[PDB]
Amino acid sequence: MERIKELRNLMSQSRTREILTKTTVDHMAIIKKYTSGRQEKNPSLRMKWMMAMKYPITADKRITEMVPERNEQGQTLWSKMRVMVSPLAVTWWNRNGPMTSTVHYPKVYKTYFEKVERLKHGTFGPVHFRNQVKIRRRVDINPGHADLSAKEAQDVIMEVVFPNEVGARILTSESQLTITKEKKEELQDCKISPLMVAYMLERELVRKTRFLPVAGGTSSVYIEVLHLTQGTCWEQMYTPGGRRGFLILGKEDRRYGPALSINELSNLAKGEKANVLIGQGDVVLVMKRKRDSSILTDSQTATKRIRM
Amino acid sequence: MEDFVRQCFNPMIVELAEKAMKEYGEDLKIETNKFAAICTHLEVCFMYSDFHFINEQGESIVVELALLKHRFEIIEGRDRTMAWTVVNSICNTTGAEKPKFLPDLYDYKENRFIEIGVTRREVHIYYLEKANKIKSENTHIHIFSFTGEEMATKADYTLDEESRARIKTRLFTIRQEMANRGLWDSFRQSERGEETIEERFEITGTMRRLADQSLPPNFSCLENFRAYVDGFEPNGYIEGKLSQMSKEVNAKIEPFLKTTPRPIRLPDGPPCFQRSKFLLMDALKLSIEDPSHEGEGIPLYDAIKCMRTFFGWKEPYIVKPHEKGINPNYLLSWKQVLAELQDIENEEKIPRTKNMKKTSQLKWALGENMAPEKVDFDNCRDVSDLKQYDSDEPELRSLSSWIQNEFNKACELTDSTWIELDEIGEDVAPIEYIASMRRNYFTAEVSHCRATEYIMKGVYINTALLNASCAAMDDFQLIPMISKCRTKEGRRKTNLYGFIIKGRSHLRNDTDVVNFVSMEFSLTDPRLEPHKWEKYCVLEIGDMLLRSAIGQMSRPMFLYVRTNGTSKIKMKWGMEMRRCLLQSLQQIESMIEAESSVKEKDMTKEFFENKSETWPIGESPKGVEDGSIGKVCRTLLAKSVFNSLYASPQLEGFSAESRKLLLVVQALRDNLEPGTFDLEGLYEAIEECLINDPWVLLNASWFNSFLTHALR
Repeated sequence: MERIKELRNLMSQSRTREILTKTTVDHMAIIKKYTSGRQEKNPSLRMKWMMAMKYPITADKRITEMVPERNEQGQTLWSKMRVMVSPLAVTWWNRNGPMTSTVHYPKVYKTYFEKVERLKHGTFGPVHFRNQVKIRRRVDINPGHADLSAKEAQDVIMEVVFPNEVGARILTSESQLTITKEKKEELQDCKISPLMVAYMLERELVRKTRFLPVAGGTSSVYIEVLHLTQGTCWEQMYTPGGRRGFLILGKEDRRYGPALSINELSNLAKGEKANVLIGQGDVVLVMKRKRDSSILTDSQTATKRIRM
Repeated sequence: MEDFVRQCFNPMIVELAEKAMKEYGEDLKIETNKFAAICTHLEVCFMYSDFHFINEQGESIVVELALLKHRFEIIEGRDRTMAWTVVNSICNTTGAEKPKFLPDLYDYKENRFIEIGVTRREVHIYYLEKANKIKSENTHIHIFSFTGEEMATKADYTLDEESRARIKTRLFTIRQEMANRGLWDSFRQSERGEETIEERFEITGTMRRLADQSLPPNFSCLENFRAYVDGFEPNGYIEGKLSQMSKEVNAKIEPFLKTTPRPIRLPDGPPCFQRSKFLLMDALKLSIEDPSHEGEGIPLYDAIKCMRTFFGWKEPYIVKPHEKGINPNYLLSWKQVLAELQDIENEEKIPRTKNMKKTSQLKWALGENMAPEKVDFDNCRDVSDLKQYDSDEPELRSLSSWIQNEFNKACELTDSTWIELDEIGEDVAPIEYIASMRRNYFTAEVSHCRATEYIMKGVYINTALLNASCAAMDDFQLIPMISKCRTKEGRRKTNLYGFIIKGRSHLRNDTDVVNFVSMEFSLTDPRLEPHKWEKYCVLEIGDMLLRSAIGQMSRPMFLYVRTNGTSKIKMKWGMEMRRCLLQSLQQIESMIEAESSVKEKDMTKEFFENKSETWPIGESPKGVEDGSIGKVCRTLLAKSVFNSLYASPQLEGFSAESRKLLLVVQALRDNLEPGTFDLEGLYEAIEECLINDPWVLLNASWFNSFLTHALR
C-alpha cells in the first residue's frame, strides 16, 4: 500500500520517469554508486558530542508499551517529540526484559564458535630467538566445504535464504544437493535476520585464498594465529589441538490467467502450462516434462553421425 | 573468454570450431566473440535434429535408447568441398536446384532445405536480411533468440513444442549465466549485421591534429613515426652518443676522513624568547586538598573553591612593561576578573558558566576593534600607500641558556602519579610474559615524570577550550585551567593554574583563528632574565607563606598576562599527546630487539635489572657522564614531548640532513671507506634550516657537541 503509493507519485516527475523507463535491471548496480563522497567530519568528536545529549538513539513505536517511562530512581528513559531513547533504556532492557530461547545461535555462528574450541584446547612450547627468512605462497584463509564449488554455493544460499527469488538455472535441472535438505530442516523457524544468515552461510561455506608472507604452517588452522606465532626476531611454537523439470516457451500470455509465484507451483497439474514470475522480474510461461532429458552418453552418440 | 567456452560446451563441439577457425584463417586469442557464435550455432544445429526418426509408413515419431531413416543429415560438420558435393548429390537425386549459399539442414518429410539462425538483437529486424538474401526459391528460415523469441517462414514450425522449449531454455540459461560473469555487453555489441567485430576505435578528427604536434621535431605525421618505430634495430646508438660527450660531466668521489667534518655555523643576533602556550618551569598550583570521593561538579565551582583557600591578596602593580601596548588595560582586566568572580552571589539562580561583561579594556585586549574592512578593488584603485602583504624577511636570533634549563628540569621526578592505565587479561604464553615485564618496567620507570604532567595539562586545557569555543560563539567566556592527580598516600587532588578569557569564535573552516588572553600565577622574578619574557606583562599581586623548615617566610607572587590565538586544527593537535609514551616505548623495544637479534637470546633481563650498566647521555666540563635506564627513558619521553610542543618545518629539514650526516659518520666509524660527491650542499642546507627556532638551535648545538666527541 505505502510502497505502491510512493511509486505512483515518482512517475509524475519525468526526470525520474525516463530513469525508471530506460534502465534495465542489470544496470541497477551501476546507478547505486552515485551517492556521495564526503562525510568524515571527525567522527570520534561527533560521537563524543552526541553521547553527551539526552535521547541520542532512535527506536520504534512499540518500545512505548514495553519499557516504562521512568525507573525506580526517577530518570526518564524515552521522550516524545521512530522515537528518541537513551542508553539507559538499553541497559534496562538488558537488566529487565522478555526472555527467548537461544538454541539457534550455535548453528549460525558455528564458524566463530570453532575458533574458541581450537584455542582453549591448545598447548604452547618454548620461544626461540634467531633470524629467519619468510617466503610467499597462496594461503587459504577460508577452507570452505568439500564437494562444493563456488558456482553452487551461491545456489544453495539463494535456495535456503530466498526460496521465492530463483530463476532459470536451479529451476530447470532435476536434482537436489543433499546439504540443502539439512540446511532447510535445521532453520525451520529461525528469525534472526535473512542478511546475517546469508553472510554467515557464505563465510562458512565459500572458500577464498590470498597471499601472505608465512614462514611456518601452511594449513588454514595456522593462518588465523599468524600474529601470535611469528615476529621480527622470535618464533613461538604452537599446536591447535583437535523443482521438477520445467521448460519455458515464451513470455506472458493474456489468455492463460494471472501469473503465479514460485512457491505456488507445488499444486500444478499433470501437464498444464502457466505463467510464472522468476528472477528479479522475469515472467515466463512454463510447463513440466513428460520425459527425462538428461545429459547421459547420448550427447556423445552424435559422433556416430560424423566421420563415417 | 576462452575458459568459459571450455567449461560450458562439451569438447565434441569444441574441436570442430577450432577446425572451422583454422579453415577460415582466424585466431582464438585476438577474437573470441566469433568463437562463441560458431560454438552456439553448431550446438543449436546439432540439437535441432536429434532424436528424430520417420517410420516406413511415413509417420514421424520420437524414440530413445530397427533400421529407420534418420530424417536429417548434418552438413555444418563438414567443410566447403564435401558439403558442396553432398548438396549436389542430394539435389541431383531429388531434382532440386542449387539455391546459392550453403543451407543448414535437409528434411526428408517435406523434401526441402532449412536454414537456422541465432541472433542477439530481436528477431523482427534480423528476419528481413535473411528474407531478402534468399528469395524466389524453396528454403525455410528459422530464427531463434536469447530471450525466448522464435520465428519461421509461414508460421509453420515443423517441430513439436518440447524440442523448441528445450532449445529456448538452453539459450535462456546460456544468456543468463553469461550475463552474470560480465561478458554479455561486449558479446551483444559485436554483431554488425552478419559478421563479428571485436572492437572499434578511431582518432578521426581534432584528436588527430592534436597528436600531430606531439612528436619529436623531425616528424610531421603519426603514421610515419609509428612506421619508423616498428622497423627499429639498435646498432650503436648509445656508445656513439657517449663517445662525443664532454668530460666535465662526471661524478668524482672525494674521501671522507676523520679530519674532514667541520662544526655547523649558528646564526647571531638578539636572544630568543619563549613562545609556548603555557609556561612550564615557573608554575605553581592551588590544591583543593582531597575533595570528597563522591564529588563530581562543574570546573567553575572547583576553581572557586580552590581560590577561597588563599589569603594574602594585595594591591597589584606592574613590575615589567610589555613595551608594546597598554598595561592599565591589563590591570583593569585582572581587577574585573576578580570582581566578576566575587559578584556571583548577586543572583537568584546559580549559573553554570560565566560570561564576562564587554568592557573597553577587554575589547582592546581581544582586538575586536582592529578589524580591517573589505571592499572591491574598483573603488580603491586610486588610493596610495598600498603594499602587497607582510612579505618581510624573518629576523635572526641567537641561542640562550634557558631552553637547556627547561629541558634539564623536564627530566626530573615528582611526588605524584599523573597517569593510571587500565588492566587487560591474564597471560599464558611466554611471549606475553616477556611483553608484560617489558611494559611493566617501562611504566614503572616513567610514571612520576613531569612530562606526563605537561601532557595532562595540555590535553585538559585544549579539550576545555575546544568545548567552550564550540558551545558559545558570541560571548566572552571564562575558562579555568584545572588538572587532577593522585597523592603519594592515595588521595585525589585537583590543581588550578590560571585563567583564560576567550573572544568571539565564528569558525567555518579549520584555519580560522580565535583570540584569547591568558593569566598565570608564578613565583619567578622576571628581572633576572628580562629577555626571556618579551610578549608578557607581569604584575605583583600578593605574598605567599612557605612552610619549608621551621617558621614562616614570605615571598612575592606574580601574574603573567599574555594575548594569543591558536587555531582550530591545533586544538586537535594538542588533544593527542598520549602518543609520546607509545613512541618512547616503541623506541626502547626497537633497541632491545635490535640488540637481541645479534646475541640470539632474550635481552630483556640484561637491560633493566642489571645495575652495572651505564649509558652516556650527559655532558660536563669534565667530559661525558653516564646514567641509568630510567634516566634515558625519561630523556626520550621529554624529547618526544618537546618535539610535540615545538613543531616547525625547520625541525623536519634539520632532522633529515642530520640523519644523513650521522649515517655517513657511523659508516666512517665502521672502517668501510666512505665517500661523498658534494659535502658542502648538505651543510648549506643545514644552515638554511636554522633561522629562528630555539629548539632547532639547541639540537644543532647537541649535534656539534656529538661531533666534537665522536672522532676524538
